[PDB]
Amino acid sequence: KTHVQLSLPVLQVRDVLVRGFGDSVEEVLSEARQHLKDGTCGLVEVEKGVLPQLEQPYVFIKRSDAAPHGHVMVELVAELEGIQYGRSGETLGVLVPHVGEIPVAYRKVLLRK
Repeated sequence: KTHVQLSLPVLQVRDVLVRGFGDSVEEVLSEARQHLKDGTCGLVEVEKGVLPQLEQPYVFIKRSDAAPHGHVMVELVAELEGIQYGRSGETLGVLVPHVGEIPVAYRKVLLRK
């Protein structure tokens, strides 16, 4: 399927144990997509002071359209030293590995895969 319905656990930035997916734009997009498939991906909501507490390159989910079955359609955009790889809509949050942190909420998304 071109899209997959996922429910992403929303993590508090100070709980996150593994603060990024790797060391290059290509690796972090690769790893984010693998963790999304494996159900091992969390979402951190972006506010003042969040991104400097996480590791670049960043992987964002961004709204790709204006929401089947309650799931917002999203795609992946990476960012390294202020340059984004991809073009999409409003940020829903920054993706991180999930290694058993307790979430505060779930974000239902339809991920363009």
